[PDB]
Amino acid sequence: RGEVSGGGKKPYRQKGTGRARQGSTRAPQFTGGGTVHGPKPRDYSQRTPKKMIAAALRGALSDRARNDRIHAVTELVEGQTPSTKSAKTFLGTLTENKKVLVVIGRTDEVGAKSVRNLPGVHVISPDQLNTYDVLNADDVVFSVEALNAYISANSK
Amino acid sequence: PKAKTHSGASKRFRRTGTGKIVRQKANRRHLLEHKPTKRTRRLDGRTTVSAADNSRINKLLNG
Amino acid sequence: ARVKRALNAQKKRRTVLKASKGYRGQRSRLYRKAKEQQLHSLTYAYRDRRARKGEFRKLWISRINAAARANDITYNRLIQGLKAAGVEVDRKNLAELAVSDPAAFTALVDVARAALPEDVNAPS
RNA sequence: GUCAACCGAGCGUUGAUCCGAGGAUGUCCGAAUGGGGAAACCCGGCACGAGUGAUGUCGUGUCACCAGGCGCUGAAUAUAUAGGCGUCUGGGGGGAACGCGGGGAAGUGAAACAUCUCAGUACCCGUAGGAAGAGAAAACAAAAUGUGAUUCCGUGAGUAGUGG
RNA sequence: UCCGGCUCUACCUGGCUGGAGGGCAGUGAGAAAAUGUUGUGGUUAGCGGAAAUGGCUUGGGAUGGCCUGCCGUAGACGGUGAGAGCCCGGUACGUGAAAACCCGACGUCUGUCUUGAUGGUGUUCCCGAGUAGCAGCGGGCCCGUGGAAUCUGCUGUGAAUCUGCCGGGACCACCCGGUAAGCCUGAAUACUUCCCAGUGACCGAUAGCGGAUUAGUACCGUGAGGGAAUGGUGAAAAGUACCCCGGGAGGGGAGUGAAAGAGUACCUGAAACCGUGCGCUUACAAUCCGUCAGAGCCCUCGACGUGUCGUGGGGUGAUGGCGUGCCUUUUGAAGAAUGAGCCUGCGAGUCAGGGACAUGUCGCGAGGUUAACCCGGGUGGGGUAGCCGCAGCGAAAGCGAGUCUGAAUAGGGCGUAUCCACACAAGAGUGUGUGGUGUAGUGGUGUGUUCUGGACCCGAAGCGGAGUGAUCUACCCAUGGCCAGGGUGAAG
RNA sequence: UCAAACUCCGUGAUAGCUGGUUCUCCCCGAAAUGCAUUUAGGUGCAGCGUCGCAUGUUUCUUGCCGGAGGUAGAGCUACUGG
RNA sequence: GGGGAUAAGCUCCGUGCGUCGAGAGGGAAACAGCCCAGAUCGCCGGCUAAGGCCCCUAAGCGUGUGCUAAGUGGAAAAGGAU
RNA sequence: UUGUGCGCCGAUAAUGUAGCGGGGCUCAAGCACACCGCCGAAGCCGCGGCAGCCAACGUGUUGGCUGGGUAGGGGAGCGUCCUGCAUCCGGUGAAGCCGCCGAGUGAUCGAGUGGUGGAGGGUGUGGGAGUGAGAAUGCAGGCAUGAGUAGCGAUUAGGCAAGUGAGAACCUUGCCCGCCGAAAGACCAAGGGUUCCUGGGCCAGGCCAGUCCGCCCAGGGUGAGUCGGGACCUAAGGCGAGGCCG
RNA sequence: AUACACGGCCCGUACCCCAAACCAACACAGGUGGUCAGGUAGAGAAUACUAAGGCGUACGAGUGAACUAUGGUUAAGGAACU
RNA sequence: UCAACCAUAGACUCGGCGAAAUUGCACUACGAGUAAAGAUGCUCGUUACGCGCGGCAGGACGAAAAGACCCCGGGACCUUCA
RNA sequence: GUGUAAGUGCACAAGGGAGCUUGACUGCGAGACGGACAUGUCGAGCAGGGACGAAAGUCGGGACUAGUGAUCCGGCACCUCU
Repeated sequence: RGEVSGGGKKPYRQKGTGRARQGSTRAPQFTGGGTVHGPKPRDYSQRTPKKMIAAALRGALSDRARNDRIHAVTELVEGQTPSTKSAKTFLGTLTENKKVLVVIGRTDEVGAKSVRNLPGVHVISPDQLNTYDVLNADDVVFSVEALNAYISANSK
Repeated sequence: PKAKTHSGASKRFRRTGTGKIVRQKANRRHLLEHKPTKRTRRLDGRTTVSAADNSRINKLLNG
Repeated sequence: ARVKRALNAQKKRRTVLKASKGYRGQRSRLYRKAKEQQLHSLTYAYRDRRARKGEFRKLWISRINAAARANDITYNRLIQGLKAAGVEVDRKNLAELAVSDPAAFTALVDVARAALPEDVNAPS
């Protein structure tokens, strides 16, 4: 009611008229009038702790490992020339399920650029490893560099 | 923003170890010319707050 | 996020106004007028469900009593007699007898005549 | 071009229509600025040029105000000055918020109310900048052998305290 | 470093005034102008860009279903006659600038120190004046004149230069720190009229910007100023040629079209509302308009039999009984107390915040958790400054499982998680000393109440600030005009 | 329109005040009293309600025993007064 | 029990007294507070309370003994009366 | 003369009997005392379904008690929209709407089928809400009752023939008639802005109709040495170089 | 002084103008300043009839209702009404 | 007193255009009474054929205006040795 | 008669009278009343240091209940607190 256009004049008398009492032409009960308890621009983040988060991730990787869905791999490609047909054939060798996660580091850009365009795949760097992206999948393909980094980063 | 505190309730109300609320007592300052000493003596010390006003005083002290 | 309200109202409007086909005027077209009458209506139905028992029982009794009085006995003493005689037939069925088969009813009348006390106004 | 068709007449491989950067033209009002004016319309001066048998007319430019610098004169009046005349450079107004300096309320809360609060907010003024302002200790601190321009963020802290 | 001349002057020195190699720096805040090279450095147009007329069926149209292939540093998005990675536009990716503009890069050009410095040694001189300080009224600092420093505004008065002066919350002495009253200073920070590219658990024509439609328009007001309403044919207009009625509108055939229950009043096309037909019922009757029983007639399903009851169902419903609208507010309303003409759509406990208290749930557990920020295409990692707990009593010093008062172990107050087991004393209500059992808080989130903010919604009269208005009406000014006709008969 | 115009803004002013506040079922279920009150139509605390935990019949009812009262009634040369 | 006129559908207090409020149904001619009774929903089942049994209105112009002559019943005083 | 049970007079208000609820009743259908039966409520019982508290037992069965309810406290749920995730239907016709037949203890439901219609929807689990309207002398649009009623805008007054025209009380012409005549006539200023003329037109407008119109469309049309103003001047008053005050 | 030949600028000119074209929300019984001012009667721009000139103005045709409005006359009496 | 008659504009009838405020409903009687203490809507009785038209104006506590007198709360403006 | 209103009590005296005299104290206070809350009332008993009395024992004002006013802000004396 306080941001709309106009309304800042009592449109007519208080008495004598016959009709109801009104104080602005932009109040909620009018047609053009102010939203009352509306949406507002707000934040939705909430502060979940580090220990709960990491407990989630470890438990998730355990849920996949026990069921034998964590595969490793050195690489997805031959030297320095992306070709998605290669990676797709290799994932056909290694997997038949719809969806899958891939964990490739930053420097190994060719595997990312290769497997990016596939329908199911959803690639990730292990520095931003999370939980939604794990659980949405069915199989998980780590690089060996990635495993080593993850493990010697957490374990100390 | 934060919840601001009540000056009077902070200056005339404290809390002990186990969470009790404590106050002092009345009719002690002036007109002692005629008040017998026993009456002057049960008014010393501190006293635990009543039950009925504990809640009100919590709400004043904390926020 | 904004949720137009149309469907969520139309539902009950349809319900009520289906349930008021027979009413006469603004009770048969308009939701704010048929709702009220539905309140009154369901209530009066409830009350009549509790009371049609007494209605029918009244009816049955009038029939029984007129039948008996044409056979020259009163209702009250008839029921005294059947109570004494341990006869079990209820009033719905005594009335059905009165309508269909007065002979059997006259036989029951005679049973009660037999089984009543001698001196009905005695101090016993 | 288009709402927006219709008709007519055309152009285009010799590169059109279209897009981008720079230029040119740029009526009249508008700070508006030759004078004036009811905004967009009335009257002129000066130099040149075009034009008529001469006048009228037409075109191109330029002419306001103040501040400063330079140049000529130095009124009452003696020094000499204000002032006057010419030239040169600036400023003039608009803007959505953001800033700094100044001014500066009231309804409200206090279940009344004046001190207080609302708020040094709204609003008004003067000036800016792409950011501003502040800024190099006549500072903090506490005997710890300490810190070392300023500003903005987190905490200290809704605390020490202040307060009809 | 060499010399040219200069220290008034020729001569020994000390000190200047010039040029020269050089160095330093430069468009810096620290002086300032232009110069020309100049970088696939950036912006201002764009461009290429992989792979299916694939087969059967449906359908008006296949971009659908099913079955066959392919591309992929490109399955983001959109459109194309119905959901299109392989049709189109374009994306991933790589390309591209004659000219102008911006970054530095340079060489010009400009200065600038170079004639120099490190240290010694005993005393005079200088170290920013109407100021600092003090008094009187005042502002703002956590600080409302209070004991009230520091910072300051106006008046009045008014000092010194280093054993000087200002501060360390009145003040004084000691120590400490610092050297006012002259000036400039980037980066971190705040903001978006405009521009460019995108995202959305944002709206989707009574919503969303007031404005999807001529929108600050029409209309209102003298004026400042207010301030609206109206989106959709279909795949493409193929927009009904032709005939008939009619003055024409409008319509019926014939046609287009997949459909004219798509005709430029057009997607769908509700209710209120307006009518046409078919069945029942209604003109001797007193009706919050219904409900329970129910005659009679009409429709229907089914078992049968020439029409016929039924574990039926539905529409009307003579007649009988019962029966005082809905909400709000009221001790109490059918109420002759308020509100509502009806429909449709719109319209009121919400959000923030490590806020507070209580309670569920989850992680950790005598520990728990991070803030800003940094790195991160993302929701992730780090970050110990902080906060809450772990010992309290007391006004305070202070002491410490005890402490405070008090002369006092003499009683009491507060505290020592709680219970458990044995003792001694009393039963003035139980206490005191041991032993073991061993203490649970915190951070996310959900719910409820709550604090600060417009805080569930609508509603005043009226306060203040800045402006608009004397074309109506009040008065005044400047300047013009109007008052037929007939009577009375003052001064002179 | 004048016992102090109009417009925009502060401003969504404020009202111990009036009105209004939308889907369902299940369980329990009041009060209209006290003290205070710039207060009497409002509010604070106590009262009566529910929810959760704790304490387990402590509540209530009937019988029997123990206790103070100065009411109805009656009385008065048993006091004060008629 | 007070105030009032020992008037008010008046006003003010008490009360392990009640009901209404927040409570329907039956009876009271109609009638929030009176009497009965405290509604889980259904049944074309039965017994009862308060109240009532000539017809309207389901149930008895019931039995026995006496009174009433006034339509009392189906308002009423001081007082009057073979 | 006492005490009693029924009785009499006193008795007496205004819309209409009207102080049994009515008819009517003493051939009590009236009062009292005893007696017999009966009717009567949503009470109690009887046959069934649901639910809450407790208890007993067994892998959710039974039983006893209980279940009016406003302010209000607590508990458990339907529905709508957008979404994360998994799957299903859909131009061989989704939604939406009108329905019929049916269901659920209720909010409500139909993956049950027909008509219309033409492109998105459902399901289970979680997440988040502009999350449910019948009332605010509530807002916006549409439509009713009043109602086919009141009015149709002065106190001047219209008429007949002919005319074109689809259509004439009103439009054009003819002859009558009547009205104003210091105005209801002729000319300017302010003000408005094409309203003027011609041609065509009548779905809107005119308070009826209309071939008509200040209505609609197109086209046309306003000519100044001497008229009213400017280039000529000044009053009230305004602006105001410099200027003074602030 | 005479004759001849030349120039002589800008704006408004339509149209309504006591009004169906302005102000009045309407094609509104209202308001709007200025100018000539026919005749006969008459003191006269009053007032009655009329020429010039212009309109018949924008819902009508009927009809002995009550009743309301503006008009008219009234027996006898004359403010008794109020 | 004491009212009567006449004519025009309406009102009535016909043709055309065609609103309004108000409205919970509806096939909307009267009486005696009961009730939030003045009943179309309830009880008990009495009366009434359905539908319209002109007309009156007793009621519908009729329509209009969130009372203007009173009281409370908030404001306003005015006064004065507050 | 009881200092002062009234009541409850007082002859066992709390009434009247005489001698000493300052407990008209300090530091505390079990348990209780009454209790919205703040207020309010009594309180045996312990310690120092005293009065009276021969001692026991009584004395923390008055026969009891009324005789006064919260909080804030300041003032005076003392303190081995800052």
